[PDB]
Amino acid sequence: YYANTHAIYGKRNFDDNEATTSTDLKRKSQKIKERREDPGDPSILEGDGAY
Amino acid sequence: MVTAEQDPMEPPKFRHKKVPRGPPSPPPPVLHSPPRKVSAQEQQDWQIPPS
Amino acid sequence: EFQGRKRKEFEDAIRRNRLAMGHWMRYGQWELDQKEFARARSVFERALDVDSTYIPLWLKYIECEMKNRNINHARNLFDRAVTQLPRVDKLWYKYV
Amino acid sequence: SSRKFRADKRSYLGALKYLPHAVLKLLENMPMPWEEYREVKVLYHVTG
Amino acid sequence: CEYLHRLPKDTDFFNANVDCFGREKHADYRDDMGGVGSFLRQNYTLYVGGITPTDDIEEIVSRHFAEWGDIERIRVLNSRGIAFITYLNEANAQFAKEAMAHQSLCLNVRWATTDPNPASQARNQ
Amino acid sequence: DVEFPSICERCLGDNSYVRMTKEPLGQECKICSKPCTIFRWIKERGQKPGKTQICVGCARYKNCCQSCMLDLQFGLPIALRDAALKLVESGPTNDINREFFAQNQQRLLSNGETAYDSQEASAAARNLVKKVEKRELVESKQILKEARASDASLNAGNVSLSINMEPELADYKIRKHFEQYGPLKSVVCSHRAKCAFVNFKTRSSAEIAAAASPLKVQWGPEGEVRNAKLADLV
Amino acid sequence: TSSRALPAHLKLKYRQESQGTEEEVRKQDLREALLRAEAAHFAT
Amino acid sequence: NLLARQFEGRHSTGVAKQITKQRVDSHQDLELRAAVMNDILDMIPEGI
Amino acid sequence: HRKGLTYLHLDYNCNLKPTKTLTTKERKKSRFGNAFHLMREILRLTKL
RNA sequence: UCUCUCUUUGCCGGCUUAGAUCAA
RNA sequence: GAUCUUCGGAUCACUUUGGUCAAAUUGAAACGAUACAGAGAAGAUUAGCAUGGCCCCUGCACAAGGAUGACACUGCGACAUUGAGAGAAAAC
Ligand SMILES: [K+]
Ligand SMILES: [Mg+2]
Ligand SMILES: [Mg+2]
Ligand SMILES: [Zn+2]
Ligand SMILES: [Zn+2]
Ligand SMILES: [Zn+2]
Repeated sequence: YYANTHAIYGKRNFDDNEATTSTDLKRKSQKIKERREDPGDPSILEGDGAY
Repeated sequence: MVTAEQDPMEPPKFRHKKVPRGPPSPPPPVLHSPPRKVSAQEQQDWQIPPS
Repeated sequence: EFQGRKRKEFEDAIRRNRLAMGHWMRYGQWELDQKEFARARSVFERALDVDSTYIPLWLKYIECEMKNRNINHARNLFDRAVTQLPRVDKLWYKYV
Repeated sequence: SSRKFRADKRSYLGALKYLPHAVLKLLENMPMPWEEYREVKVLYHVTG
Repeated sequence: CEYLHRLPKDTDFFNANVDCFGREKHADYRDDMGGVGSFLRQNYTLYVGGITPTDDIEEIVSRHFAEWGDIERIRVLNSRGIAFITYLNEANAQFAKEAMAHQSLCLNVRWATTDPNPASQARNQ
Repeated sequence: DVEFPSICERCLGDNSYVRMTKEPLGQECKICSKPCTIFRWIKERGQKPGKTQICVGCARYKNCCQSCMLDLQFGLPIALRDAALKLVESGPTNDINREFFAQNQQRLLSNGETAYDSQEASAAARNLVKKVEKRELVESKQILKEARASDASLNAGNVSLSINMEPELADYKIRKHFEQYGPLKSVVCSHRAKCAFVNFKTRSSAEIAAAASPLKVQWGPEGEVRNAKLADLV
Repeated sequence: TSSRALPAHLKLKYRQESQGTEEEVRKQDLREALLRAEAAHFAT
Repeated sequence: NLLARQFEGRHSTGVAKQITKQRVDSHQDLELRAAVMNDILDMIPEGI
Repeated sequence: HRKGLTYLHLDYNCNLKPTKTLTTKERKKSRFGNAFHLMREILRLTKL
């Protein structure tokens, strides 16, 4: 069912240019993680690195 | 299919209303012995006076 | 709305005393005077459901079918009547 | 007294059936005279 | 916002059950003809009532209604402040109903009743 | 075994694998007013879940989809279907009579005989389109000047009108006709009066539209219909 | 639902060995026993 | 029971009512009248 | 509420006092049963 | 065989301490 | 990302959204008041228990109350006509 839903989304958006593997999984996670901002450090609460 | 579980606290969801009883099955044939003759004398012998 | 008035009074009268056949006969007659079909048959079949052994109601229904030229309806009704009450000769005599 | 929760009123009122059980469980665990406060493991409806 | 802020166009059909304006349609069609139509009957005209200033009621209501959608028929009573604009589509009709309520032309906008005209019923059917 | 609800695939989503929930006796049918179970599913990601609106006794007597209220053979609203096709007599609109009819009708329909066959429906559809296409294809003198001069004075066998250039059919047809003759402000019309008066942003556009002259006109309710009867003797 | 509709007497009682089960009555000869008892009562 | 009667209605139709020492006479009268009607309907021959 | 008895005041100590003089209709409609009153009094003890 | 009239013509709320009492 | 592994990778975890329905005139009930009459049993005052059901209300209730809770309590043609006369008509 997840495969079918992914196919439906790929057909709708035409954005189907991906592969699948084991280290490929980590590599796909890497770019998305890079786009994410850092998680702050706990015990810093009001801004300036707030967790 | 997954049966959504119900809130244990729900009261009865809706009112129950009465409906008139539906029509019955068609009546069967009567199949009597032939009617007898009573005559006016016996018709009068069961005439009851008013109270 | 006058038809509504008469229909409501007839319906409540037959609801109060369901065994009074005179009310059903009067209902069939009054309703038959203007809206000649459909609900007339409905009222009469309801009366038959209440008591199907009442010969006057059978004869009344047949006669009201002869009034309005419905010959095939009336002959089906005779068939039902004679197959329900084979030992009363009024229905047989009217049929023949 | 708010329309934001008007979907929960039926269940909230239906819990009246189980209210006396809550009363019994509350009175059964009353703090004894020698203790200032008592923390109780509680079970609550998500409706409140 | 999570809903369209534009105007319904010709081909904006929705399911029969759902009101074209996002709400849901019941079956009893109410008694005061207030909120939302009934899926059991298909009508595109709505009662609008209110001010009866002068004889130019026809033109003022035409100006105040045509900008909500496409119009098929307008009938305005001269004696009393009653108009019965008939829209082409359900979408524009119900959008206008929800857009012309308590507005200035307050307007008593409701749903239309079954026509008693033996001639109007024939052409509607 | 109270297995599945009759739902059309247009509103069952374009995914061949769906997940849906059922809660028995969770709702009353919006026709039967009888207890009925709801089925809730997601048509597609990014959409509020759909749900059935009527019992299974309905959508059987009506051959319809429990969710979107469209008939399963023609895909058009059930109200419009029963109004136009008029296949089989419908039920009443009042509560007690409609519920009694629905219950007894469900009983007799469960007795085995189908209340809906599609042969008659296709035949009725073809007949309907056929009927639509076929639908496509001294006393007069005194009722002539009785008030034609009078209203003109107040605020203004055969007879021939005059053309001046002094400076069934719905109104949107008029609207999409005058767009090439200028922008529109409002078009006030009446079928009984047969008179349509139009307004533009400038009088020049109206006058050039009038100059197009060589069915057309150039410049209670009965009071406005006196000149409308002239169409028979125009 | 009601006070008198609550569960009660959930165990149905069956005739035991000496209480006159169907087997014992079937084995028994009721005609002669009836005759002796009628004679005994007549004797009084 | 209170919440059920609140959200459901009386359900008054189809319920029986026991004889409670005040209806004893008025019910004994009904039973006797019904019995006499039965006997009347029986002892009268056909078509009388 | 839900019964229309919005003129009855249930103060925070669980006393049911009308906010106005009631007519015979209102006095007959606003009459509660033993279950509601018993629950109200148990609630009053709990609040004490 | 019509019309009018008459005649023959078999015909189609309960209970209890009567509920209890009673002078212009 | 953590773990190993040998820099091929393997493990570890894997698809939310309780929906009388979108920020309260126009889809959760049932009416105030004023104006009209204005309290069962054949005089008059008045105890009640019932019968009927698309009438309910209070009640936990298969108690009991709400004016004996209220409304209702009637009425007709499977009559065969001949019994006769009279003027007419068509007929003994
Ligand atoms: K009394
Ligand atoms: Mg009583
Ligand atoms: Mg009574
Ligand atoms: Zn928006
Ligand atoms: Zn569908
Ligand atoms: Zn249904």
